[PDB]
Amino acid sequence: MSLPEILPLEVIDKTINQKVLIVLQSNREFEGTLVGFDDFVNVILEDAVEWLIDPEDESRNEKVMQHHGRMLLSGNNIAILVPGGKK
Amino acid sequence: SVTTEFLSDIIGKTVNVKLASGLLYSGRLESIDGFMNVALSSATEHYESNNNKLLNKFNSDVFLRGTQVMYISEQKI
Amino acid sequence: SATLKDYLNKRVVIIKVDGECLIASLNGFDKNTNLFITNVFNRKEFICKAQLLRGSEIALVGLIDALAPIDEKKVPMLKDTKNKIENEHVIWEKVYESKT
Amino acid sequence: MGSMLFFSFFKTLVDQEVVVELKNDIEIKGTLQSVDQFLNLKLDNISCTDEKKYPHLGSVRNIFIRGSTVRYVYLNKNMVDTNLLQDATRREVMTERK
Amino acid sequence: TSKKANEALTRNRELTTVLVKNLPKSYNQNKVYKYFKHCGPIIHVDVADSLKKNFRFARIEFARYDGALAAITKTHKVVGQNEIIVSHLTECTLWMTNFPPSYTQRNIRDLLQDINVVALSIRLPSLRFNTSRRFAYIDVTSKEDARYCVEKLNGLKIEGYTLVTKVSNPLEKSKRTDSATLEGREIMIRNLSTELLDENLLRESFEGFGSIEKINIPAGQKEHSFNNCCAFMVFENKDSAERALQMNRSLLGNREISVSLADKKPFLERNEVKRLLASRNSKELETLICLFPLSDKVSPSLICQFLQEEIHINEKDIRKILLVSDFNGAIIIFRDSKFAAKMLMILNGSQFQGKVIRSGTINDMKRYYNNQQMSNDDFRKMFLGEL
Amino acid sequence: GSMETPLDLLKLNLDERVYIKLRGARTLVGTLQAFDSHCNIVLSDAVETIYQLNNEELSESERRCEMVFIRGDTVTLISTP
Amino acid sequence: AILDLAKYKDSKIRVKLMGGKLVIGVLKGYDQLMNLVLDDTVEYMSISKNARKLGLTVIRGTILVSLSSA
Amino acid sequence: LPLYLLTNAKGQQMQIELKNGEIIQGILTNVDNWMNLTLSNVTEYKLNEIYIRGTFIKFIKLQDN
RNA sequence: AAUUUGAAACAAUACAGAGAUGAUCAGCGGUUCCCCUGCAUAAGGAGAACCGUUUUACAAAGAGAUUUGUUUU
Repeated sequence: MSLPEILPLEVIDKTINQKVLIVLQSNREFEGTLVGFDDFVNVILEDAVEWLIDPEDESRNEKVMQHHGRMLLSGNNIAILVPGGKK
Repeated sequence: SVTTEFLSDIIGKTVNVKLASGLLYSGRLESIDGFMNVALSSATEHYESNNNKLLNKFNSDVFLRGTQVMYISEQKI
Repeated sequence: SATLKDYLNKRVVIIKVDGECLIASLNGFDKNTNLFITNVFNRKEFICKAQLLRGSEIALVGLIDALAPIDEKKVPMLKDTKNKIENEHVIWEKVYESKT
Repeated sequence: MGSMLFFSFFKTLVDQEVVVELKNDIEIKGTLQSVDQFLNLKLDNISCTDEKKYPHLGSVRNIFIRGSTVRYVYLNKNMVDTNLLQDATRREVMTERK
Repeated sequence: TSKKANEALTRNRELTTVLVKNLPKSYNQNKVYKYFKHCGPIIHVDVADSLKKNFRFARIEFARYDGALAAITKTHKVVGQNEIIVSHLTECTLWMTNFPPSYTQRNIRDLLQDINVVALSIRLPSLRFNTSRRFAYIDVTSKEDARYCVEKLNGLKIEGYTLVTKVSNPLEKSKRTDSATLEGREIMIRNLSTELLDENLLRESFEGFGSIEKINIPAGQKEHSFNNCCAFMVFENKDSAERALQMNRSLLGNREISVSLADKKPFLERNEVKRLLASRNSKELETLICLFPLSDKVSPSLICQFLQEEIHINEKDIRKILLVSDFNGAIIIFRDSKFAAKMLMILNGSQFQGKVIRSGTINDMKRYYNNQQMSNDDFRKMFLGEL
Repeated sequence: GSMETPLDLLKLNLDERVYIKLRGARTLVGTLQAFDSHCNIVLSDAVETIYQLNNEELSESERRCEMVFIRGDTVTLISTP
Repeated sequence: AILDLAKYKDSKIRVKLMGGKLVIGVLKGYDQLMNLVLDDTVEYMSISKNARKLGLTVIRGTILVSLSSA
Repeated sequence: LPLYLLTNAKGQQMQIELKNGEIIQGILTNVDNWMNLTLSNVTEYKLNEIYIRGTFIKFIKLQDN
């Protein structure tokens, strides 16, 4: 009967090699392919898009940079991980 | 582990290091530690993007506090 | 050793990181300077008696002698521990062109 | 664990007259009485420097200062052996990461 | 009766220890290990240079006798181009005592070197339970070398100390000069008045209990006009001292005295350290620092000597040095908190016995010891599917 | 071979004049006597510089001091003048 | 420790976060460090017009400042 | 002594001002050694329980009692 | 179960290996736990950590209670 549980770090593991959107505490997010992470959820992303986000209108978002290669994004400011990315 | 292997294979490459303050540093990564402290040679300083007004050009190594580091990424541009 | 022992059950002045002074009596403290205090008031209507101040928010405890002497109100109003200026980058580009 | 360096450094300055400048812009002249592992300072016989513009104290002779609120500690050159500081420093960074 | 199965444990030692002679100059401790580890589990390997530095000796202590035998089957094998010899190490062990308190293993190796004797192994005792322990076992390479070391080194004066060098045999051990205290025959009498600090009066007052071997009155008690004085009294047998303890809480003259069996020094130092480790005061603790991690073989004289020769500290700046082997460290108590703080700064990360050591408070020493001990929808769909 | 950490490389600058940029639009220049892994620093013969914005003109003031301890959490970057 | 999330293990909760963000969603799972798995996630910034949809998400336990029923 | 006072404070009315200047008014039901709370019957400035991350507390006004 | 002082720990330091020890770093009563001898179970072996209990010369004074993810913005 009782259908099994989802464990957060396990979801993040299941997101390795998929697209992910990492949203920080500020109005900023990084979309990219998740390469890996460590104990503290420092994340390695590949070919990341960096967005500043407009609170009222999601269209007036600002692409700050197109990254190439890998970046280490420190898990200090990381609020939300969305597997598969935006919409 | 994925992170320590990343640190190993980005020594010597050109990177961008963005602080929490939004300051952006570009140059050659001379050193990095586990705490994301960074040393960079030939660093330029811009706010948010390399395309914005130049704030500083540095002529020796710049050291940056890992506690203040938001990201480090390879530069390929 | 620097403990807040000597200040127990004595009148104290507290500055919180927000930039607010407090007159109080420090009934208790922990090793995170979490202030247990009573008969607190500003600097100047009594707010209360008995509150917990969290150590993270404490900037400064001062030991005072007598409660009167003193009062004040025409002072530039003290700041916070944060130095979130505003458009720091604007200031840095101004400094760049200033050095050009 | 590590740190130690500046903890020991301050233990050498106990009973020296220093000036502590804070993140709030307040400057405090005083006599160093104690320091702890977080570099919290207990100053005796204090007086606000720059100007008593910050009267908020006046009736305060000895203060405890939360280490995390300090911005600067001004000292005199007479008080420090710069050889010990450079040597200790090279040994310490060596220690914290090895 | 308790019996001498000391000869048992010594036979075990020799029996499972081998001497390898004539290894190549290039052979290090590790290569000795690899060559012999097929012989049996190995407890220890020592390597030493020959006199003219043309080859090496090795000592191998095996776990069990079959391993020593297997090692001995390698005699007359060829290593590199060197023909080695493997034999039981026997009647080649010295016991040495009363070298100067500041002698090191290197000093002892060089001592034997000066008379052209190779030392293969120098074994020093743990200071865990007695900080003052000071003797050594030394394995050399031949029975003759042992006899030469006894002839030349026993009675030699080194830094004012009359050296003792013996062919090792524990059954022949000397009776210690403090044996009376160790045997529980020495009482300490405390809270005497100055009027009462008189050997004659004490003999009349205590001799009823048994023959008195000795009375010692610590100097300086009358000269400094003490309120309370102490005296020590050694009786020839334990029964006499025990019965003399009945004078405790009794009246002597016009004073009330305490009488107890004298404690021994290693005991007293450990209680001082126990007192220190549990302390929550601060004037005393702020005058001391800790050094760690250290071998339990390192004596205070070596640490003091280290401070003088390597750190250039004045002898009178050090009040006391105490060992703390339960945290692999040592405590140095200085003359002021500022000097202690400065030594703390200077010493952290320095090298002692070739290893980097750290300094800190007692709680620091304890802490260090304890620490060493794709598509959003797709993902949603799997989970939803389970539901 | 090996791994110089950024801290180790910075300790190569010990006893030399460094430039430090601090939070709150302030910079110091001085001779670096010490630092730890939190970037606490002792500077000798230091010069602080406070930068402010009056409406649309940049203004500055300066302080100078013999010997100054600096809490690491105010430090944003270190380089040479 | 103090709050057993199991009682909250399948209803919509309201979660305030450190940088000002407010998030509402159905609690699917969690750990001891209070990392959370939320479904039907809505992210609000600082009323209703400031709304973004995020779907399935993980909120990092390190920045959580308050939790309640919704 | 302070967290001790919170432990015994279990069941008291309380007002909690957080770092975000919001207010909480409720009846303490549990604290832990890190100062996190859960509180009964709550007003944000409607809820029945609430969990408050101790790092996000500015201070707690207790009852004069 | 605490500190300081009276208060002097003498007697030449050393004087037999982790082969050392006085709760000096212990004995005993219990709880839990890391592996083996082994299919099992069950002797027993290598034990670790927490909690009861068994030890301390006298005096006086003053009185240590701080208790073993908040401080690198």
